[PDB]
Amino acid sequence: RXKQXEDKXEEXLSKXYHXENEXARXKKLXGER
Amino acid sequence: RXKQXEDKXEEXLSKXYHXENEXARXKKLXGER
Amino acid sequence: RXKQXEDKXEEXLSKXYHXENEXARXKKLXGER
Amino acid sequence: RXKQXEDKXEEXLSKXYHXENEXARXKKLXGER
Repeated sequence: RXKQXEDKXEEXLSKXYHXENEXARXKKLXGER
Repeated sequence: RXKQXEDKXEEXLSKXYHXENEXARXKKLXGER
Repeated sequence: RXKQXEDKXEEXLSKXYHXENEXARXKKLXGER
Repeated sequence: RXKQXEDKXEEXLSKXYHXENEXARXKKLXGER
């Protein structure tokens, strides 16, 4: 279903947030070199 | 260099933002099914 | 630990494989428009 | 266009390859801790 477009491309947003968050937590730790 | 940890894991942030935006724009286009 | 660099930047590989697969399966479904 | 699906979701494959490659090159460098 072009809805299951929406759900899959939220699950994009959400894992590509969890990208943002791990790759901040990349920055901070590689702050602590 | 653990600065170049920082920059690479920023370039993490910027692209995994651009993940979020394009996979928003995913949700929007695939809301326009 | 710079082992836990290794594991995290494997968990990089495994998810950015699973990127490739799902964004294949993107191409296949969006070839089935 | 549900083709521009294909092109965008190749550009998925390709940047989420360039994920795979940077996050191998993550592993190797964080091999060299």
